[PDB]
Amino acid sequence: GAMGSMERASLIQKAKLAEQAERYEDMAAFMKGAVEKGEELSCEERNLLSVAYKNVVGGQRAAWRVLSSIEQKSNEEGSEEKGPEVREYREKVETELQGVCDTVLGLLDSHLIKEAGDAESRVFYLKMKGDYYRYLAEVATGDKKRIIDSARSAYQEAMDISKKEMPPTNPIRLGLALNFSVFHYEIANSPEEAISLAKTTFDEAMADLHTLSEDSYKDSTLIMQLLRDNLTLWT
Amino acid sequence: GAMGSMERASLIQKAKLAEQAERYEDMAAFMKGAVEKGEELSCEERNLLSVAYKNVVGGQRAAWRVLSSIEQKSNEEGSEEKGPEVREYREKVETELQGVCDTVLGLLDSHLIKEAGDAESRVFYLKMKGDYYRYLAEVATGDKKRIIDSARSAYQEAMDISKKEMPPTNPIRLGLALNFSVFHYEIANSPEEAISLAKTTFDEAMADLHTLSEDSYKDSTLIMQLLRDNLTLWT
Amino acid sequence: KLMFKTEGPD
Amino acid sequence: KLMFKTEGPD
Ligand SMILES: N=C(N)c1cc(-c2ccccc2)c(Cc2ccccc2)s1
Ligand SMILES: N=C(N)c1cc(-c2ccccc2)c(Cc2ccccc2)s1
Ligand SMILES: [Cl-]
Ligand SMILES: [Cl-]
Ligand SMILES: [Mg+2]
Ligand SMILES: [Mg+2]
Ligand SMILES: [Mg+2]
Ligand SMILES: [Mg+2]
Repeated sequence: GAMGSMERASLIQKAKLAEQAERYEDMAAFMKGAVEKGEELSCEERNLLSVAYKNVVGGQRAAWRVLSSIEQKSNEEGSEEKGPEVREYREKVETELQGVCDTVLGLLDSHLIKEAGDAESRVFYLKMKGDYYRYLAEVATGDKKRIIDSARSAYQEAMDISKKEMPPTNPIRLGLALNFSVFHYEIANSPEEAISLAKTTFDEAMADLHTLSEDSYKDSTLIMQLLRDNLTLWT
Repeated sequence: GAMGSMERASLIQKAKLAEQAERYEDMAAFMKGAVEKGEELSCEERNLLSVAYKNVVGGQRAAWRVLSSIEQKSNEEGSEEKGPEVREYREKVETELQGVCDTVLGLLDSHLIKEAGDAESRVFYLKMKGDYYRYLAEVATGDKKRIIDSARSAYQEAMDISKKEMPPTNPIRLGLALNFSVFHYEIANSPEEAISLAKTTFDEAMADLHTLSEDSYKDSTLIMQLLRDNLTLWT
Repeated sequence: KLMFKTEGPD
Repeated sequence: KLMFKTEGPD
């Protein structure tokens, strides 16, 4: 543990500083150090963990797509073979992405999920597990099937808990359904499942908005709009 | 040399890929590896080296300013001392910035500058040397005076060569004068020197635009506009 | 690639 | 801090 000598509170404080400095690799290492202190994470601390790694892996995924697109063209009928360099560098970035995903998955498995009993924590981490198997799935070509089913499994367990324990407007529940929807559309090649899930999720939230405060209304409709954005593209 | 086993041409090719992927740390390491092959750099290769490290150090400088601003407030009359964490993390980022600057300066000193005989190459690298001592100067508090004079010295040698060997519209010459101007204003606390340099540089370029092609016109006026932007703020 | 909306930042 | 124009990218 490179962060083993620093206090948990200081790791959290510096994570918050790193976020303000847009230093997300730092932010991620601080939150990893905080998790490995072994205490459960508060709601704010879980959100710090998620924001940090989403930004890190976001950069790698964007880089990977650029490189994969260049590679595909170089392999099109008519190209002038540039040599191994595009493939090698795509592989480099792909390998670093997979390691980030594996790190996150390691934190969830040792031992965030097993100690998460409240719906808000357990659903959060199970969604994260599905998310990071999904980013693995995006670059997978060889045992893609088991990675995909690992994503599916995590999202499905999260869905089941969210639907029993959370109201339909709960932002965690909405964000999970959003992501599981894109999983269906893009990863599982189940566009009709994706559309069905997104419509039902939106409509069930819509009918529960009346129970919310102004501020909770804002939080839920923000994610409801993401559901609608996708549905517009898909239909 | 972590890049010692890779071909010079492949390092250049992967630098170009990294730029497209917005992977500037990678881009910088590839170009460092290319420089350490020991051959002189072409104009395109010098520009790859400069773009890579400018982006890397740009991120650190932006992070440092955010952190330094937070630190200054925490030390204002009335604050609730958060402990050492802001200072420690500012110091972390500052240290990483200084190392990037030292790396670049090491490449210039071993042995880019000494092997650069053409005005376009030697001015380029001397400007870079002044630039990276300037980024050091921005965070310096203890032997700031010798760092500042190192910046000044590099810029001045570059200026002297540029004025003898390059036309007033030469984009390298213009960019050098732009940067030396900001040095004067912000680092040397010589705003009147800064304004004088920027006005004279603009006017002497303006009177030489008539010699240029359409494309060279575009390259020069682009940097002339940066000179004008600063003058507007300064006057 | 066209990227669909998912939770959180990009 | 207000940053003045210098050569190249940001
Ligand atoms: N530091 C950060 N980025 C965040 C901090 C918190 C927070 C959570 C509980 C209590 C205090 C703060 C977030 C919640 C949230 C997440 C997503 C969307 C909107 C809101 S985000
Ligand atoms: N890869 C890159 N970013 C660059 C490549 C080149 C280039 C230089 C000589 C011959 C081919 C290309 C640049 C020149 C330049 C720098 C600054 C402003 C405008 C133009 S930039
Ligand atoms: Cl590589
Ligand atoms: Cl630190
Ligand atoms: Mg691979
Ligand atoms: Mg149908
Ligand atoms: Mg220091
Ligand atoms: Mg005056």
